[PDB]
Amino acid sequence: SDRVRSITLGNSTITTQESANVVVGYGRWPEYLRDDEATAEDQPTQPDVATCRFYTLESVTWEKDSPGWWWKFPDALKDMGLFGQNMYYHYLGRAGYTIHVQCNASKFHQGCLLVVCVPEAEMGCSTVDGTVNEHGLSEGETAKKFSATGTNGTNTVQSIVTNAGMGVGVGNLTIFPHQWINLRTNNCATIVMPYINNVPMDNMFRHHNFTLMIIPFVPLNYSSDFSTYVPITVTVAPMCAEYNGLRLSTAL
Amino acid sequence: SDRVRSITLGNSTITTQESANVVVGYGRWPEYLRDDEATAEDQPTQPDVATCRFYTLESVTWEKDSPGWWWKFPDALKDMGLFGQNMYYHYLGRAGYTIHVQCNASKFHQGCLLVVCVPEAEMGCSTVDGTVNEHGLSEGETAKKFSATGTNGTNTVQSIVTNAGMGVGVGNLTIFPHQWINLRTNNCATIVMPYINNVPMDNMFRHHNFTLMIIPFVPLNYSSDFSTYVPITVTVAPMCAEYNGLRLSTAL
Amino acid sequence: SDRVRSITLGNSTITTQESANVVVGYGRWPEYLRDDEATAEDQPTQPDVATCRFYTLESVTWEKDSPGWWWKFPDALKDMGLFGQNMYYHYLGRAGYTIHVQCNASKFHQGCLLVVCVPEAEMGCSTVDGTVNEHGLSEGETAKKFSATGTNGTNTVQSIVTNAGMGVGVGNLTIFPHQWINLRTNNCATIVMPYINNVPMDNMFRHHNFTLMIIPFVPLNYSSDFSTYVPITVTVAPMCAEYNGLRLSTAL
Amino acid sequence: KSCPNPGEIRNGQIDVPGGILFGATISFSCNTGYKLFGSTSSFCLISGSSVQWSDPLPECREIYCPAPPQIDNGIIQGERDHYGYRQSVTYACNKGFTMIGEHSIYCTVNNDEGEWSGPPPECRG
Amino acid sequence: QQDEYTSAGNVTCWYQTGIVVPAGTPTSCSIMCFVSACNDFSVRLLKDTPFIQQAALLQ
Amino acid sequence: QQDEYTSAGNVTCWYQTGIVVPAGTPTSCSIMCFVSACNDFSVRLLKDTPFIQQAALLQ
Repeated sequence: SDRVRSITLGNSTITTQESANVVVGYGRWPEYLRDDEATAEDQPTQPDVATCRFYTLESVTWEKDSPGWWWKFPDALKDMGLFGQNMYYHYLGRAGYTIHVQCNASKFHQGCLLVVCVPEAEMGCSTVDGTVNEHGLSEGETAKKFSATGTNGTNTVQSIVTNAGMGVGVGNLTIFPHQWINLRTNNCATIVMPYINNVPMDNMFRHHNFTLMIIPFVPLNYSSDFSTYVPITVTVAPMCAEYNGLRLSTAL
Repeated sequence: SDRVRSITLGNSTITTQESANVVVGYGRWPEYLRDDEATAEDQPTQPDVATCRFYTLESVTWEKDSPGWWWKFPDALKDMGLFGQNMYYHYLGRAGYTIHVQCNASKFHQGCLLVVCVPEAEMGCSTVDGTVNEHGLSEGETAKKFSATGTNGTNTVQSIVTNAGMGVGVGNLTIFPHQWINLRTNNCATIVMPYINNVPMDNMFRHHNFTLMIIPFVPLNYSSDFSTYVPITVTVAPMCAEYNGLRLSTAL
Repeated sequence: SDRVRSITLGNSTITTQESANVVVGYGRWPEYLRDDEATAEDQPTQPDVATCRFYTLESVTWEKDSPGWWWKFPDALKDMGLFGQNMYYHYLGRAGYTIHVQCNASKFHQGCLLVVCVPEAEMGCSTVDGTVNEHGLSEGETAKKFSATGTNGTNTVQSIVTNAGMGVGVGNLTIFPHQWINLRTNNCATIVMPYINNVPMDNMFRHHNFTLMIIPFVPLNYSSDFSTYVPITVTVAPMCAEYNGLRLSTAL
Repeated sequence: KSCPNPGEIRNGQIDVPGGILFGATISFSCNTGYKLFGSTSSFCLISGSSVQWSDPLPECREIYCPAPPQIDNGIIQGERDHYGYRQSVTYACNKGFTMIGEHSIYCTVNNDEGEWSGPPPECRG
Repeated sequence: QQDEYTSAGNVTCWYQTGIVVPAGTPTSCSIMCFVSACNDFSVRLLKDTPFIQQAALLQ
Repeated sequence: QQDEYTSAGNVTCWYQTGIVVPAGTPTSCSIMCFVSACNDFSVRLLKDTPFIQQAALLQ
């Protein structure tokens, strides 16, 4: 079957016995920066295996009423082994990613998750004439939570799922690369995102290249199904990471 | 897999993800009347798409003790769109049919239906020395019900399933075109019947070319399976309908 | 699929819709004794179909706490039709076997059985300085039971599963031909054993060529699964049976 | 004009010899083994602005035979309750006795009432 | 119309390894049996059937 | 901005044969619906959207 699938990057391998397909960016596989597209003149570092491998973030629990979750991206992997170290030491960085969201349940459970990568997901403030916080935006690994109602508070993102923190119709998030995890048919989602930005390279602390959102559209449900615990786990692997402008490490 | 299957007639399409096969008449696909087999001399009308498409009849409920059901055929579709109108306006008609019986349940339900098309199913009366009614024979869409015991009443069909209203062994109805719907393996039955009669064409009100019988042989059963409602639905599509002898419409 | 499988020997056929594979001895299919390997000079009898067919032994019940079971082999089939009769009448015999262990449950049950054929499974006594009984060794069909604790008693086999009655680590029984029956994936085990011994032929009453052991490693379990009865059945078929040294029948 | 479609009687029959227009009468009967409770006919009448049936559909109901007879010096095999139409009761004689007669009797219906078929067997010592 | 001289034997059926089932499903079911002739089957010597009869005409 | 003259009809959905389910599973679920244009689809005559507006600048 084509439900079966394996992926290997560095010293790490992922497997599934129930995959859908694999979505690829806007049809573009990651590539390293070409000479006719570059401006930064110094030799890049391309750690390769030490850096382009699967990092697993802390899992989240899918509850019968979870609104959703999100993660900002280059930031979030900032403490992941050498990928993070290379971030701290360089002014410029560039990478693509293989994102693998995992969630298994049973033939007697039901629910459906939308898994999307939104490039440049600028978010709005709860306090309409106020401004956000970096904290209201991201908490590294972990994950911010969407909300079922309008939120208040200065600095926090106006997170009612319904508008995805961006002021649009959540149900239109599909123009972005994505897959669905429909428990009855599927147990994981895989998206390969290429580097997307309006400049060839960028600083990885100052700019969230894209946001990963996991939003349940049909809620988790089950019966005397002595399994109420249904976790979701995000594993991601940088691809073609290259860095420029080496100097002392950035201030935490 | 070969469980998957689609069928298109006119502006209608049927699909299944759990089919057995498809049974074809006595191996004969419907055909239009040939010149060397015809007697009626006038030009036929062959409405084609307006007429040869899927009509769905009103569904029935499979209960833990349902004896069975039946439908007479050209009559039963007499109020179905243009197929019915062409019936009312013509003295002679001829058609084949694709019959698609639908019934889905769950991997935790069980039961088995025999689905048969009996050509020329002349039925017996309950009152042995009396005669039937057209009403005791057919109620158009809807469906007559078989019975678990001997019936009485003048005009009604002696409907104890065990003798199929014809005075034979119900378990021998298999010499007729048929399929079984065994819930554990299958969720629909498809039979294509060619026109069968001892004359090339016939009147569609006066003669029931064949009867469709759905008889459960192993009864419906389940447990705390919060699904006690298990409906059966019949969809049929006339094939190669042609009509002769046009005049004013018949008296209802 | 390759889960499907059929086997025919003599007037008997076995089928499975959920097989793993088929294990073959130490890669050796049974063969009849060759002239350059023989010593007994008389013409052999090779009953063929009358003898090389499937005999089914009495079934056993898998309980939530069953330690395991075993059977000694040429003895055990000693009362099985002509295979047994040929045993009684001849001094020497030789055969291979197709062993087919059957155990079906449901997608909601769980458990895992190790099915092994141990050549020359000499067993130890419970009473350390005593000796076993033929009774403590085998009861023909039926089956001896392993035990969850140390056993006592003169003549009986020290049967605590943990040491397989042989003084080794049960979890190392895998260097012997075997398959596992993991209820979630599989419903039978098939092993074809070739004749294995240090002489070309041997007496079938005096020497247990090998022992079949069925040991649950992960215990049977289920819920309101109105199926607590989960039997295990052993069917075996002698292959290439040949006998030498005919005379009067042996004393029971 | 016309009365609504008569419908169907579970375990019964509806006879419609003369259409379903005003003035029409339809007749009801139960299948063998069932007894009719309610009306056996209905008339199509006009009442104000509605054309409607005079009488509703009846119910056809089944039936249990009484407890089976005991026989001297024998036993009823597997005796239980609710012997419905067509079910049978079988007997065996006790040690020391021999049976003569039918070893089994059946629940039948007579005049709408459940009654045991032939005579029970006798056991002789 | 078989006699002992033309006996053909019997077929019997046994649990080889019981019926196992998960929770939430019926613990008992039915097996049906169909019969048909193979391609080496034939019959001879026509005669009337014992199965049909009548006491008088207007049959 | 459709009118009766350019009516396009309706789509409705019905149980063809009910939802059956085994024990231990939820007796009700959800069906989602997605829409998209086929390859014979086109649009003409540009105009502003009714959907966005403002009462003043610094928008």
